[PDB]
Amino acid sequence: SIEKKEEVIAHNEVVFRSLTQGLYVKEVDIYSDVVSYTKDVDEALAMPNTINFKNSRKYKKLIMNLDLEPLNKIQKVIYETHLEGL
Amino acid sequence: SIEKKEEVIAHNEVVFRSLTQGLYVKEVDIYSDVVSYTKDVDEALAMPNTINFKNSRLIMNLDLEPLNKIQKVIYETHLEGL
Amino acid sequence: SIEKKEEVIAHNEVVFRSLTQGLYVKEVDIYSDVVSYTKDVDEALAMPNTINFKNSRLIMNLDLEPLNKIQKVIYETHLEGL
Amino acid sequence: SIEKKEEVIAHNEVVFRSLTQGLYVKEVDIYSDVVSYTKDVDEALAMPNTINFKNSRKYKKLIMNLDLEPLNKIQKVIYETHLEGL
Amino acid sequence: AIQSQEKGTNQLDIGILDTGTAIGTTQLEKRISYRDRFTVPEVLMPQQ
Amino acid sequence: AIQSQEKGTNQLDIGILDTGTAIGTTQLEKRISYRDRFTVPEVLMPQQ
Amino acid sequence: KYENHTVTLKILMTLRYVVSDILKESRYQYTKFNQPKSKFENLPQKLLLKREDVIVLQDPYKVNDGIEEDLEIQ
Amino acid sequence: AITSVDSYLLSEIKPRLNTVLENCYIIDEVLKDFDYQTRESFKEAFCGKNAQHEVTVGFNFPKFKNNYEAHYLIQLGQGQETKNSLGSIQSSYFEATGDTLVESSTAIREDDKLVFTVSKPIGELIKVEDIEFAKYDNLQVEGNKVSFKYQTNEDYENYNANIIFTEKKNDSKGLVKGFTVEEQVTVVGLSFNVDVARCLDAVLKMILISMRDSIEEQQTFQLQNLSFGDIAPIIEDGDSMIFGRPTIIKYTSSLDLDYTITQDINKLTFKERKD
Amino acid sequence: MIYFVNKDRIKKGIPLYYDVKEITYIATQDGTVYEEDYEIKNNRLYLNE
Amino acid sequence: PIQDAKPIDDIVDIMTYLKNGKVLRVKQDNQGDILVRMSPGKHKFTEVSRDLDKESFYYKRHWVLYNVSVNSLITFDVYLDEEYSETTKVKYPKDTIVEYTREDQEKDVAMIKEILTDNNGNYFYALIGETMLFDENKLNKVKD
Repeated sequence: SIEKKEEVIAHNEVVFRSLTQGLYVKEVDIYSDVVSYTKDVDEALAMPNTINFKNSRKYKKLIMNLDLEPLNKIQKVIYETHLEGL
Repeated sequence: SIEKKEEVIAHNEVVFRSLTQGLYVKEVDIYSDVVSYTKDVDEALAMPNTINFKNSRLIMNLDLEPLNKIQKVIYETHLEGL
Repeated sequence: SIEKKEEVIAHNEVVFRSLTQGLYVKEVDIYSDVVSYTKDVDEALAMPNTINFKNSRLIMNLDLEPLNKIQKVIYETHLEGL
Repeated sequence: SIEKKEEVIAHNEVVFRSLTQGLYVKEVDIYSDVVSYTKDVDEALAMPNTINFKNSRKYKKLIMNLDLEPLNKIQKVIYETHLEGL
Repeated sequence: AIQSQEKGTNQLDIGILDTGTAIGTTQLEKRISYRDRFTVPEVLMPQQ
Repeated sequence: AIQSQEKGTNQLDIGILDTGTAIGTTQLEKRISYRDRFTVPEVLMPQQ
Repeated sequence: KYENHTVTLKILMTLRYVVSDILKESRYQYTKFNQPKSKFENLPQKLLLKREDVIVLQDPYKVNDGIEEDLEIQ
Repeated sequence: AITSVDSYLLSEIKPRLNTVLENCYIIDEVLKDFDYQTRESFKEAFCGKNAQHEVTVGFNFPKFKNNYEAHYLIQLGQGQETKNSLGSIQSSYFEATGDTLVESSTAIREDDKLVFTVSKPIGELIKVEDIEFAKYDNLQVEGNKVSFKYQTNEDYENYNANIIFTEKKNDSKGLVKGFTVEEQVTVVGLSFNVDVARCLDAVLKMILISMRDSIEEQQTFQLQNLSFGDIAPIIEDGDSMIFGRPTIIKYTSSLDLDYTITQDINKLTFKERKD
Repeated sequence: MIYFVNKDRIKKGIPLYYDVKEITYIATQDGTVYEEDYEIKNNRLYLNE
Repeated sequence: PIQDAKPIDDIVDIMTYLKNGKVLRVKQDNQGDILVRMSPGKHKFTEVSRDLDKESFYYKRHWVLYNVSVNSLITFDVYLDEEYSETTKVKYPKDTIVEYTREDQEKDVAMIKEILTDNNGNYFYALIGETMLFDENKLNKVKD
C-alpha cells in the first residue's frame, strides 16, 4: 500500500573497469596512462556525470582505450509512504 | 542491476482521519478535539505507533478511523553497463 | 677528472611486488593485505631492510617476491681544463 | 643493477690557476691585476658560469693574461636506485 | 566600419594589460546586443 | 613623421627627470609593437 | 634540449573585439518615396568596442563552402 | 576542515526563507510591530504558497541581470585570526570523522537486541533522543547499527526515535592542526521600495535568530554577532533608486587540517646491559 | 536573461524581469527548446515537467 | 572490398533522408568534420553540430541553427552518421596524389582509384589509368 513515492539522485559519475584484470582505475600519469588500480568501487577515478559536467575533455585518451569498460555509478534515495489502515 | 542496498524505517505513526469529509486532522483544542482539518497526508496530526502510547491515551471523537502511517526510505546504488 | 668524491646510502628498504601482474603494492588493508597496486617503483609500499624488522613481521600474501631496494646518492666535483 | 639514475648540477663556475705558481686567485685590484692568492679551491675568485651568466665582462683583463689557466669547477649530485632482488 | 582603434596599455602590479576603445558602425536592420563578439581575420596584431 | 615633441621636466625629491610625449606616424605595412625603440641620429639634444 | 631553459616569442594574432556599450543606439526613417506604402528602416547603430585580452577564445568555427576561390569558368 | 561561510549561509537561508514565507502565521508573528499597510502589502506580494512575486538570493557581481524587487545580496568581507593553541593543536582523534549527522530511525527487533539502523557507519554516538542507557542495556555500536538488550525493554519494540551521530571515514589516527578565525560577512537586502527593504531586513534578522539552533553553527560557527548599516540609496543613475540596508554578520570558526600518524607501537624490547 | 527552475517555479510560472514581444532563441543544458514545450501568458513563462 | 565508406551521390537522396530526419556527416577541407540535422516540431530548419562521437549517457550532442548552403552539400562528400567508419588503416587515403612507374619503366603520377585488401590484411591499390594492382611500397606519396 504505497501511498506516495519519490526518488532522488545523490551522485552520478563514471567509473572505469579493466576488462581482463577486473580492477578499477584510481590514478593516471601525465600522459594519462593508468598508473594504479583498486578493487574498491568507493575509491576510483570518478568522473562527474551530472547534467552540467557532460562532454568532458580530461579523459579522452582514457576513454578510447579498448581495455577499459566505463560504468555509470549512480546513487539514489527513494522515499515511500505506506498507509496500512488501522 | 543492484550492487548494494539497505532499507530503514524513518518514521512509524498513527494518522487520524474523518469518516465523512475524508480530511485528516491538522489542529486540535485543549482536550485534543478537532478544530482544523487538512487535505495533506503528511502534515496531518499523528502520534507514535507503539503499544505504550496507545495504553497512555480514539479518545477524542467517535470518527474511529485511525491510519497507521509507515515511512520507508531506501538507499541503493547501481552499476549500469555500456 | 675527479677532485673529490663521497658516497652515502640515503635509504635501504624492501619493496613488495606481484608475480603475475608485475605491479608493486601501493595501499593495504588492516591486516596489510593488498588493496591497491601501482606501476611506480619508488611510491611502492616498502619497509626497513634490517633483520630486526624481518623478525618483527611474506606475512601478507603468497606472492613471495620482495625486492631489496637500495638508494645510492653520490656527491662529486670536477676540474675540467681548457 | 641500477634500476634508475638521475643527475643534478648544484654549482658551475670558473676558477683560475697560475700556470707556474700553482695557486688560485682570490682578489684583484682596481686595475683588475691579481693582488692575493690561495691554495684552496673552496676559496677562490669564483665567476658564475650558469646558463644566464655566460659572456661576462667583469674579468676580461684577467682572462687575457697568459699566466692564468681557467678551470670549470662543476659540482654534481647523482641519485642511483638499486633493485637487488630478494 | 571601425574607427579610433586603440591599444591602451596599463602597467600595474598584476602586470601589463591591453585594453582600449574602438568605435564601430554597422549596416541597416542589424540589432546588436551587449557583449556581442567580433573577429577580424584580415588584421593581425603583434604581441610578445 | 614626428610631431608635438615635448621635453617635460618634473622636479622632485629624487631629482629632475625628463619625460614627455611625442606623436609619430609611420609608413604603410609596418606593424609596430609595444615598447619598440627609435633613435634619430640627426637630432641632438642638450643636457647638463 | 630546453628542459630548464627560458623561451620567448614574438607572435601575430587576429584582431578581436567585444561590444562593451551600444551608443546612439537607434536611428529611424519612415521611407515613403517610391514605395507602395510607408516603410520603417533602422539606420546604423554605433558600437563602443573593447579588445579581448584578459580572456581569449579561439576564432569561431565557421562552416566552409566547397566553392574553390578564384575558379575558372567556361 | 576549511570553512566556506558564504555557501553555508546560502544553504541555510534558501530552504528556511522559503519555509518562513510559505505560511502567513509566522510572517504575522514576525511583523507584529510594523504598521498595517506595509505588513499587508508585503504579505500580499511575497507571502503564501501561491505568491506570484518571489524573492531571490545570490552572491555579488553576477554577470546577468538580477531582480531588484526583493533580493538578498551576499559578499564575503574581511577576516582575522584571533586565538591560537600551543603548536596549533586543536584536537586529537583516533578515527577519522566527517560531519555530524542527525537521522530519524524507528526501533527494530533483533533476536537478542533492539536496534536502530542508520544510513552510514558510526564513528561516535553523541546522543539518542530521550534515552540514557544503563549498564544493563549494554549499549553497543557495530558499524551501521546501534543496539541494546531486548528483554527488559520489550515494551519499546517500535520506538520512533531519532539519532545524532558522526560519520566514520577511516580507522587511521592523526592530529588536528589549525587555529581560530574571526570572520565578517556582509548581507544586504535590495528593493526599489524602501518598506519592502525594511520588512526583508526584519525577516533576515528572524532567520538569523532561528539559525542559532542549527547543528552546524552550534558546532562550527559559534559567537554570532550582528551589525546594521543605514538605509542608503544603493544606486541613483537608474530611473528610480535602489534602497538597501547592509548588515554585517560575524562568526568564529576553526580552520584546521588532519595530520595523519603512521607510528604504531605493538612490541617492547626491555633488555639489560652488562659491563 | 537566464533563470533557474525548481519544482515550485514550474507550476507558478517564471516571472520575467523584462516584458515580452517575441522570443528569438531558447536553450538549456539539454539543448534548444521547441514551441511545443513552452508557453507565455501575462508576461510569465511556463515549462513542461 | 571494404565497407568503410558509402558516399551519397545525388543531393535529392540527401534531401529525402533529411526529410526522414536521419543525421548526416559532412566532411570539410583542412577543417573539422560536421554533423547536420533537420529540426523537429512545427518549424523546420537545418541544424548543425561540431561534435562527432555517438550519443551516450556520458556524451550528448549539441545542436544549433545555421544557414547551411546547398553548395557545401552538393560539393562536399556526405555519409549517413550511423553507418560511417572512422578510419581504414591504409597508408594512402582515397583521392590522393600518388606516383608510380608504368609497365615500360616510365614514371607517372596518378590518384588512387580504389583501396583493396586480401584476407590476410595485405593492402592492394589501383590507380587511375592502371587496371593492375600496386603494392604499398611500389606507390609513392607525392608531396603537395
